[PDB]
Amino acid sequence: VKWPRYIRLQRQRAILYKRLKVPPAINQFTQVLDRQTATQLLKLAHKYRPETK
Amino acid sequence: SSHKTFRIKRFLAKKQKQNRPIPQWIWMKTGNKIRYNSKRRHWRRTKLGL
Amino acid sequence: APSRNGMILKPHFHKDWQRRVATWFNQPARKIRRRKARQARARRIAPRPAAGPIRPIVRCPTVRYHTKVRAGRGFSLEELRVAGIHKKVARTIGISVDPRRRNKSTESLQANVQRLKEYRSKLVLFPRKPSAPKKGDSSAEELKLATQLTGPVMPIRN
Amino acid sequence: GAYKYIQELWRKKQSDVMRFLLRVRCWQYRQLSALHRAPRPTRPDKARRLGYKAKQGYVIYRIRVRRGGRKRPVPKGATYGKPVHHGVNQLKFARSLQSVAEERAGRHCGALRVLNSYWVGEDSTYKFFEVILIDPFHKAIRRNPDTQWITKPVHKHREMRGLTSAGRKSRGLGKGHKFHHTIGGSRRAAWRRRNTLQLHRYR
Amino acid sequence: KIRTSPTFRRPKTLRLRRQPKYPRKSAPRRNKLDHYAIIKFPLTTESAMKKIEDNNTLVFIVDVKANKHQIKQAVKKLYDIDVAKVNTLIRPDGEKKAYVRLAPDYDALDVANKIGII
Amino acid sequence: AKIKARDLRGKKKEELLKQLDDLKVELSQLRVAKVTGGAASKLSKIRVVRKSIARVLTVINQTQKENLRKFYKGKKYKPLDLRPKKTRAMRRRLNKHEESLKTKKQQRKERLYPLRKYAVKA
Amino acid sequence: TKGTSSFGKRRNKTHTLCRRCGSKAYHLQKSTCGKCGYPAKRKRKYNWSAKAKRRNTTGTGRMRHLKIVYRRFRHGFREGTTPKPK
RNA sequence: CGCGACCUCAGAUCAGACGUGGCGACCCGCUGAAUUUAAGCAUAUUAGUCAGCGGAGGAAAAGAAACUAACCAGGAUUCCCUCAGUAACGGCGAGUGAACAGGGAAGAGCCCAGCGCCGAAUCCCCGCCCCGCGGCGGGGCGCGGGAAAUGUGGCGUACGGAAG
Ligand SMILES: [Mg+2]
Ligand SMILES: [Mg+2]
Ligand SMILES: [Mg+2]
Ligand SMILES: [Mg+2]
Ligand SMILES: [Mg+2]
Ligand SMILES: [Mg+2]
Ligand SMILES: [Mg+2]
Ligand SMILES: [Mg+2]
Ligand SMILES: [Mg+2]
Ligand SMILES: [Mg+2]
Ligand SMILES: [Mg+2]
Ligand SMILES: [Mg+2]
Ligand SMILES: [Mg+2]
Ligand SMILES: [Mg+2]
Ligand SMILES: [Mg+2]
Ligand SMILES: [Mg+2]
Ligand SMILES: [Mg+2]
Ligand SMILES: [Mg+2]
Ligand SMILES: [Mg+2]
Ligand SMILES: [Mg+2]
Ligand SMILES: [Mg+2]
Ligand SMILES: [Mg+2]
Ligand SMILES: [Mg+2]
Ligand SMILES: [Mg+2]
Ligand SMILES: [Zn+2]
Repeated sequence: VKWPRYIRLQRQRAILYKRLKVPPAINQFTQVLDRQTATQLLKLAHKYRPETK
Repeated sequence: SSHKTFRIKRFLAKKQKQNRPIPQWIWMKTGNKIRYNSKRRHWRRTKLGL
Repeated sequence: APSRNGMILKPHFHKDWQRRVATWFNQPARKIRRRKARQARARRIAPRPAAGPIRPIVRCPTVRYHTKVRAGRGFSLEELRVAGIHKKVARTIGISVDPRRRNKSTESLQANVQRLKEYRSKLVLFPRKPSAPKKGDSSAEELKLATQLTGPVMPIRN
Repeated sequence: GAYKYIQELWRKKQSDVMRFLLRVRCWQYRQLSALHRAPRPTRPDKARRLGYKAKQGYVIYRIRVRRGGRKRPVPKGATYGKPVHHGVNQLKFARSLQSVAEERAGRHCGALRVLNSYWVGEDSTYKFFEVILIDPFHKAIRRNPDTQWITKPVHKHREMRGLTSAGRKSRGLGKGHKFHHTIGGSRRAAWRRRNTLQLHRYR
Repeated sequence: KIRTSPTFRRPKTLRLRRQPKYPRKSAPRRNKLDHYAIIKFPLTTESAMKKIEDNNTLVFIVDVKANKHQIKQAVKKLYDIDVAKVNTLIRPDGEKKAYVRLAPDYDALDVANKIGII
Repeated sequence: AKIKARDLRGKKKEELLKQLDDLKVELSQLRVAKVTGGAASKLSKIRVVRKSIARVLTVINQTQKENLRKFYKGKKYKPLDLRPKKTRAMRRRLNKHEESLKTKKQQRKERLYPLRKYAVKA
Repeated sequence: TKGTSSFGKRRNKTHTLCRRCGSKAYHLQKSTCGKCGYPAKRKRKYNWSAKAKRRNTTGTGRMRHLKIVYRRFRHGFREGTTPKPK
């Protein structure tokens, strides 16, 4: 498909983060704790949610 | 030109009614300076623009 | 083609000067307009000093003029904090302040502090509400004897 | 606070982290069009320094000006006149590319009012700038007494009288001994006060 | 969903109709080209009265914004007589002349005596 | 006889139109009497009937809007005709509320340090 | 031949009367006006002829609205009031 | 595969507003010549002038020191007298040419971002009620909708400031 320019722009940006030699200060955000740890973190953090309106 | 457009015929219709002379009771008025219609237009002499 | 003898001279009329000429035929019109505006301001601030706030003793700079004493911009805040007048209240009661001025000396600072105290002894502060007086305030019988002075408040003599 | 950290972060532009970020943003902004609305600033600290507050009514554009000097817009060579004014291609424009970037968005949005502007990226052939604008008829600024000064009709098109921070810096404007030729309002007001005759009445 | 065609086109979005919170104008504008100020006067020339007698028609001066349908409905409302056809021209002085050919059961000379021209 | 704008204001909406079309009919008959060759007693009246048309239509067009801007006055969105048509710059100047309101830091400054009435001695 | 003979061949006119300035300068092939510059949004106006400006500046025609605002200014644009009746 | 957030980006005759164009004497930003002078002429000069373009207001611009100074020190801006036809520039030729100081006119100062601390303490819009409403505002109710933590408001800004 001849995609629109914003779709082609964001997909090529996602490809450039794979091509380019990404510095470690930006590479460090790729390593995220796994989904068995994230559910534990969010079940603890759901207790202490701030009050709403 | 017998193929006139409407705005040109509209223009000619006004320039034809402006060619009428003064009414002869105008020079009976008190503060009048006008002897005759001075902006008259003869169709040989001045060709109206357009 | 200069003649026999005289100054050879440089008139600056080589530009187009007749287009940019300032004729002063509204000179007496402005000398009426300014004094009408000044009378209106002096009526508008009704007991207050007509010249404006009080402005300090200053020395001129620059060797030609340092023997003389001028009126300055405003009382320095070092000269205010040792006179006891707060930096915000001074401009309310009629004391010009500028924070930019230093004080290199001690004689000038003591002269301006003495000038502020001699001013504060002379102002007649009216109550902020006319019925009930307060503590930082002048007496009732002194309120009838107030008037606008003309010219600069405590004019600077050399 | 985080703004001191990201200010000192954006100061280190020659570093590899910010160099990677500048070239990725410059690729993206070069692919995208000439004058489009950014939804939020790329420099949230610098926008706050220049005047932006994240409330309803402030609008950020990133625009690109085409980089380079200014050759003389004249047919082929042929600037007719004396050999002083024979210069064509090494001429430089009086205002800056950031001021041109302000006035292009200020002309593209005539309803809004250019507050200020800043730098996001560059390459060999473009400069990019985020000019931040204020919608002067929104009630979140016409009811705010410290930003309703821009809703007054005096400040229509600050970018084209040259009253912004980057439009100001080409006026020769400032205090000092360096700026004698603009005392008065401008370098035209200075010239006009100097080149008149005050022919008095009496003389 | 499978992309059958290798082009991308704009998806058809919903859009509402104008439901304004106040009308722009306060009240609709009065019809200034009505059935009285659409017909100025009838002519009384000999070429118009000779047109009235044999042809069984009327000759009017109307203003130049009027359709033949408007002149037909105007003459039928004013003088309550049916109209066969309408022929219009614009005179060289600039105003429209209309020729209202009447129904054959309606004579033009009697309705001319009614409308005042003789 | 002499129709004037005072007593037309008490009339109701259909009565004014029933007088309007009667004056229209009388103007049309006077135009026909102008064309056929009529007396000066009618070619003078041809102005009176036109200004009578105007005097009636003024009363309709005034009472219609005197009803409309009383219908719309309690509402926040008035039509552009009923909005006040002064000059363009003063229909978009800041209003008497949002020009009057002051930030509370400036309210504290003009609270703590008001301008005093005073006078100095000679 | 270039003179009296060649003055006969002219029948197809270049310009016509414009529909903004009203003058006869609407060039038919260029579709633009000579005096007002019609398809451009801005009025054609140059001050190398003040005598071309003062033919139609603001003081020329009817001023059918600005005439009224010049006399509505001198009461402060008093609107919505009527004077007190008898 | 679906459902849901968010982020980027479209679409509307969506709800409500805003810009366009003119005059242009005065003001601001840019562009900007040649006649002319040099007894020629090319640098200079005319000149940041005419013409060109954009933007305004009832005035604009400037403006509260990254200042002047070198003194016993002055103190935002603008205008006037003066400095001064001076210092200076210039085929050092023709020509060009300010400022500081002093005297006056006027006189007014201030606000953010940051550093922080306060349970977003902040703002916009719609719905209903009361008042006023021809400069759409004040109050009350909305387990009604958004903005905003990618930072709104209060204190606070170089004259220091905050807390105890
Ligand atoms: Mg002939
Ligand atoms: Mg001799
Ligand atoms: Mg030269
Ligand atoms: Mg300013
Ligand atoms: Mg610089
Ligand atoms: Mg041709
Ligand atoms: Mg123009
Ligand atoms: Mg809409
Ligand atoms: Mg304009
Ligand atoms: Mg020469
Ligand atoms: Mg010579
Ligand atoms: Mg020569
Ligand atoms: Mg020059
Ligand atoms: Mg010019
Ligand atoms: Mg105006
Ligand atoms: Mg101003
Ligand atoms: Mg400062
Ligand atoms: Mg000075
Ligand atoms: Mg030499
Ligand atoms: Mg020069
Ligand atoms: Mg001085
Ligand atoms: Mg004085
Ligand atoms: Mg604040
Ligand atoms: Mg904060
Ligand atoms: Zn035209």
